[PDB]
Amino acid sequence: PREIITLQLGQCGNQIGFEFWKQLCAEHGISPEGIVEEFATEGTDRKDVFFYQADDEHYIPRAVLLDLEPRVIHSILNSPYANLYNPENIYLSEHGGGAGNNWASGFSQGEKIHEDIFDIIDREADGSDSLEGFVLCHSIAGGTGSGLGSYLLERLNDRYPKKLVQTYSVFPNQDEMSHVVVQPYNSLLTLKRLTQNADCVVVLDNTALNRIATDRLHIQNPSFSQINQLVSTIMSASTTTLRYPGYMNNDLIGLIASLIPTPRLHFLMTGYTPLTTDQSVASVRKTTVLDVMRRLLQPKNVMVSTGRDRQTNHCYIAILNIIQGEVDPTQVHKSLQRIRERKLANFIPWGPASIQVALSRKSPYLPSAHRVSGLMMANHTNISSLFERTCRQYDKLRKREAFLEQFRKEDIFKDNFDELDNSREIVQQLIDEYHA
Amino acid sequence: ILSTGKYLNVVRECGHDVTCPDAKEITYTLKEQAYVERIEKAYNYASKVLLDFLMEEEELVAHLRSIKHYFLMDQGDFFVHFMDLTEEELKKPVDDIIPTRLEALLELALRMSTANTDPFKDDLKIEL
Repeated sequence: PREIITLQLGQCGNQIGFEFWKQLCAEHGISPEGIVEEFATEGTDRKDVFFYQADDEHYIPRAVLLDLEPRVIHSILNSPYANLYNPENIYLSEHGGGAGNNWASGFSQGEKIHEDIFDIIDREADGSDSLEGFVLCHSIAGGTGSGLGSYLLERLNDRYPKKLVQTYSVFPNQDEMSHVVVQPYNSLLTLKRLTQNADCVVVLDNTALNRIATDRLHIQNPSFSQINQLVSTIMSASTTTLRYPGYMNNDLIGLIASLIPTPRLHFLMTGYTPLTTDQSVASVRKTTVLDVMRRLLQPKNVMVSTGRDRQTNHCYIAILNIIQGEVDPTQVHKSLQRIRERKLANFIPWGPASIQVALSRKSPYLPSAHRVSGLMMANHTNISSLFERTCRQYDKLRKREAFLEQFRKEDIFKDNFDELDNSREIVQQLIDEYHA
Repeated sequence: ILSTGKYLNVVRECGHDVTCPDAKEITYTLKEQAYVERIEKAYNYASKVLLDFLMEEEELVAHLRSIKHYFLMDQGDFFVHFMDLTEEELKKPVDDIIPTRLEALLELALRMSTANTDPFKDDLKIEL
């Protein structure tokens, strides 16, 4: 048993998890009312990775759903799918309205609805025979998912300090600072709880999403629902060796293991190549295995912003490369040979780098059993540049005198502004100090 | 002559047929200005009636797939789940009652990781 209770949380974080369940039904080879396609057991090996085990071929999602908005969770319960959901192991059906639209609203609501919020992950762990852990799919954008998501980071690591913690933190829009001007306060606050109550995070930056989303999809402008599509593909790409077989990192607590050098350097660069709409005219003649994994380590698929002027001033140490489908698996090691020759992988200046490669056979589903997929989950020392970008915006903002008495509306009547400044500059240094 | 008479022994130790040919037995050879062709064409012909026999019915092609599938550990997801159940059995300083418990724990994770054919995978016997 490798039972994950995913905690999908937030105003954007519910919506990115709505399409996360829509991604799984077409690739498990199943219709949401029962096993009626028999490609379901032959194609996908583990139909209870993010579901309960069959009790008559009925499946219950291991997602729980709290938000301060009732509109986001009603956008799951009124969708073409609805009996796939079962709201009595998920969420008690009807969850009220918030105060709301503050970080400090969702943060005290953990403290008074602490009995009920930790009694709904024990109504789905009543079919787990040994729980793996919790993956916190909570958005640092909105104060809704970030309020309740900052609570569950503390409390899941002291009543469950033996279980996995690891988050899909998708950050506020950095361009903005005239829309979401509450961005430096609420973003940094959740990051304090991630650097000492979590050992890995997977960070995603939202301004870097739209760099890849109009270079590959070629849409006029990415909207909110055309930005949730790009996100649901990299969630379902990241957990493939837990539902399909590999010999390498076949546990998620395997996957995570090879990507953390040290606590306070674990902020992971994600990259994911195949989102082009004329991939289809190049899957018919085969673009060779030798050069469909020498284009992931080159930035033109990245989701985490970095310069082009600081990529030889930093060095990767551990880089994970999950290939999906059959690719011709015997020149995959001939391809990673050509990585050192180019020097697309950098090596630390006191040791060697490591490129963990894994592979898997896949269920019948034509955008993935005929079209090679490459997911990179790197761990690069260039990640402080984001922290230099937020820090330079955080100390400038506190000199506006904005949100130092308008953030104080609720459950902050004390000074913790300079703690946040200090915990970001300790992070930035223990990253930089690692490499000589 | 040696090898033909081995393939004819495979059939004598099979029950589905006791012979290779059913179209070389309408012919009789008895040659000596052409022994070389008759012996050889009765040899590949016995070989061709045994090559389709393994591929079809005996399903050698699925047989060597499965033998390759477990031992290299390419049903990996299953073998890391069941190894976590195994490391709990190494907690006991070895006994004789180990494998009878482990072939029990074999069918636990087999349905957890929901492998493509669970009765074909009940042939993995766990030795001590």
